[PDB]
Amino acid sequence: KAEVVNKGDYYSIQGKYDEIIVANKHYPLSKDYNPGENPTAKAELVKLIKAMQEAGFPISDHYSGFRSYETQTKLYQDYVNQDGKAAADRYSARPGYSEHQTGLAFDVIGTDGDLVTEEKAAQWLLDHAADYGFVVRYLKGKEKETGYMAEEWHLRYVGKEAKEIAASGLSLEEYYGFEGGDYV
Amino acid sequence: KAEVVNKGDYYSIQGKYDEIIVANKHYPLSKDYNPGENPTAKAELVKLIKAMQEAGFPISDHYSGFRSYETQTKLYQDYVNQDGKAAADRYSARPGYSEHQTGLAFDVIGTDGDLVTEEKAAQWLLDHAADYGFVVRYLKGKEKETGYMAEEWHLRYVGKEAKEIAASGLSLEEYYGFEGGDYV
Amino acid sequence: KAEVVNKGDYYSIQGKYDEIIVANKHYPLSKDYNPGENPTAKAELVKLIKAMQEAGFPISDHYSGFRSYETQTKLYQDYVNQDGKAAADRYSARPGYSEHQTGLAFDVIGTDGDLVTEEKAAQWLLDHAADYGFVVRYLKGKEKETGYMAEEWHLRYVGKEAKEIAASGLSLEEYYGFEGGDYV
Ligand SMILES: [Zn+2]
Ligand SMILES: [Zn+2]
Ligand SMILES: [Zn+2]
Repeated sequence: KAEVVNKGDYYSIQGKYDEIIVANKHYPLSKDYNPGENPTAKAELVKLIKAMQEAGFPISDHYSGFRSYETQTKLYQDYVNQDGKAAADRYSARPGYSEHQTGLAFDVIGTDGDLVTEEKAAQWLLDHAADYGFVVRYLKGKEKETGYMAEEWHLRYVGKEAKEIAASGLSLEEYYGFEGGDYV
Repeated sequence: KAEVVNKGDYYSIQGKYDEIIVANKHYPLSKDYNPGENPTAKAELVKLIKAMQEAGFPISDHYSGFRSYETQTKLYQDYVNQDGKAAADRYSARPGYSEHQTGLAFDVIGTDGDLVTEEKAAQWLLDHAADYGFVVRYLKGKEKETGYMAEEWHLRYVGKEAKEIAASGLSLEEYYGFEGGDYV
Repeated sequence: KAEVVNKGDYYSIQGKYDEIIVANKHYPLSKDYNPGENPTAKAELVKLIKAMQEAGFPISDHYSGFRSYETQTKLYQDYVNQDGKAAADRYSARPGYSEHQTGLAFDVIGTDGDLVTEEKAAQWLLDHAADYGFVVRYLKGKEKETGYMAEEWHLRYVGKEAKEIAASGLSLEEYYGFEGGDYV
């Protein structure tokens, strides 16, 4: 439905206001694509975290943002080594198939050191994230569409179109009309 | 001929491979546009500087890249205060009208702290910069097209289309067909 | 320095390129002087307003340009009644003593409906107005010379000599060498 363009190092689509990089299990990033952390998204994340803190949530200034292909290989193999391949494929991502390689995705973490999962904090993200240009990328119940286990804590920066996407309740795959799902 | 789109904070055109932000004296950046320094351009710049050093040129590991609207206001007013308005309008750019606010423009500096101007080094940039996704933006003899005094040291990251642009020998204004020149 | 000539219903001096009407608290306009809005100045003002909007400032197409002696009488009296005479004398102008009766002066207004005062917008006028033949007439710091409270939003069309005047940093009074100051 959407026209997905292969730019070699990554795939993307034309959003209403911006080019939107598409990285998922159907649309990988090349092993060489190493854009680093996007500074517009980072600045917006810093404001979001500060807002969550002001609202009384115990959120850390530290986060997991950009993860290079090499960092992702290590993370994935560590999961394979500790919990086995089946589990790694369930909650991690093989390298090149994590949105964190875009430099536009960020996992929010509590001051306790755990990824954010508490109900009211998770809901604050759903209600507020679009004010900062972010969507909560992986919702429970959209797992078949996105291809990924739900992450209450994972934000993807999309910029101006975030409010429209949030209002729709749709995954990016449904909203723009591109395929996600499992590796096959 | 170029469909220049006003995207709100900035103008841009559709290149052959990528969207190209267009910033000059006819297409300013908003006072609120603050993207920071593009990390892809940074990564390419590291490689370029390393290659120039290997070719024997005394190039610094430090450069002048992103300048916010606020930084540009200060830089511009220092020129005005020190050399007068006429000279400031020659050497500098009014805030919102410098490509440095795009985060895609980099002034290369020698190891002595002066902007690079030496003939062989300037020619190296002209001959090699497109291999790293850059063009020498403000060419000798093109001041009437671009609107800016020539800068032997100033690279604009355009990505893959840099090789085609370099081969043409044209300013971006002429190559893509959009307005440049002085203010007004 | 300047030879100020009484032309009947107004005073003027010879500028480097054109006759420059002089209207201030030392040199008022006659009650009968009703030129209407100068259409060359208006044509330049429309281009300047368009340029500011393209630069991202929320400037209205609506402005306060020509104000006849009768209009100024009403404006002045309304301020006297609302704020009292002392206040009216500080921020308004008695009829015959406003440069707006020349048809060459224009107050720029934001789409919010307030006169322009925001810092970056006021600085844009200072940096760019002369390109359209205008000077910012009433600067902070120049009240003693001009005789008027600063107006960040008030442009006086002087034509070609605007660039030399802006570069000097002077009020018209200081630049041309004529008297200004308060009513007495
Ligand atoms: Zn994640
Ligand atoms: Zn430069
Ligand atoms: Zn006024």
